Amino acid sequence: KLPPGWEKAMSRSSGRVYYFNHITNASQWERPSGEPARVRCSHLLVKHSQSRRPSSWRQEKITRTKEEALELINGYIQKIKSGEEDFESLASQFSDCSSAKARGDLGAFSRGQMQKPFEDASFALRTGEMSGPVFTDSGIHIILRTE
Ligand SMILES: *CCC(=O)c1cccs1
Repeated sequence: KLPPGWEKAMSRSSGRVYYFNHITNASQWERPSGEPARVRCSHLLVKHSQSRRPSSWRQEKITRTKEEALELINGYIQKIKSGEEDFESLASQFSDCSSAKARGDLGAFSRGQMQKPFEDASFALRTGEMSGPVFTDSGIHIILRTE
């Protein structure tokens, strides 16, 4: 019954069922709804000391740990989900990628162009949906499918 990658799960704190996508790392209380040759996505990348290139326009030498990058990703996701902050706003200010200057937009792409975990999460998102933390050799991403 569930669309690609989704599974039912049990919430530790409340006991209420929720849904988790192991391809995108998304999670939500609501039952999910539901492939194209191309999708369009934006992202916010947080790099760490084990990133393929630990440098960015924000910081010449990125020194934070993988665990610290994941905490930062978690906090941005919280603020996007509560509406305190827009995704485009946080990507512009804090993404460790040159795509930050374009509010995180990467344009359209097909399968066979992106790093595999990014590509998989991108094509498993529905239009308008956001990923959880997505791990690649560049760092940790939040992905927003826009088309
Ligand atoms: C900053 C460059 C980067 O990590 C990516 C480019 C396209 C998808 S990830």
